[PDB]
Amino acid sequence: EQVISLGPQVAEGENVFGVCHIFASFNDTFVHVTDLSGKETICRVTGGMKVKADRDESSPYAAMLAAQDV
RNA sequence: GUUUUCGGAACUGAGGCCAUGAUUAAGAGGGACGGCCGGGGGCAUUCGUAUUGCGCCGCUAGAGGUGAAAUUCUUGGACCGG
Ligand SMILES: [Mg+2]
Repeated sequence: EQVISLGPQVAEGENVFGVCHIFASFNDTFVHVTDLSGKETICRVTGGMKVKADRDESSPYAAMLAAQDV
């Protein structure tokens, strides 16, 4: 703060809410995050976009690295 | 001449009497009816998410699959979310 124009006009006490569609199946992990509606997504990261081993895509190691980028 | 009811055999109508004549109701069966009961059967009827595909929309570089990988789908926006 300021950003500036990105993000809505907010106060100190209150906060803006989003939704994280965490599709953590086997063989991969998705930490998709969107607006409160669900359709205007903000940041989409998956486990495979970080690990290059093609087998750890659902491993816990890939899982939190993707989430922190979100 | 025979009369032969005569001997017996023939059919038919009105009677009495017979305690007048039907064992039982199977921890057999069949039925009947009463209140139910049951993912029993058939015909229609309605609902549910899911899957697949589609049309938009935002979004981005991988997605899928495997013990690992690959065939495969991917800037024609794949996968994801509405
Ligand atoms: Mg693949």
